[PDB]
Amino acid sequence: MFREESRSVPVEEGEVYDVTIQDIARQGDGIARIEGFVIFVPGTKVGDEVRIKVERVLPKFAFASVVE
Repeated sequence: MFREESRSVPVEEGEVYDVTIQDIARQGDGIARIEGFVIFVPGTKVGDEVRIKVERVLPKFAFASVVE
């Protein structure tokens, strides 16, 4: 981009959100796509509504786990 990225992202490392697993990648990774940003929550189900702890975030995708 010609414009610098402000890095204004939805999620940061160490956060928790009440998300619904809308999609799943073939392996068991729940895809929480917030505005298009793909957060992987391994070990979930389609339609599963859980509090995910976003452990860490990468420039292309985020990792989170279910803390019930």
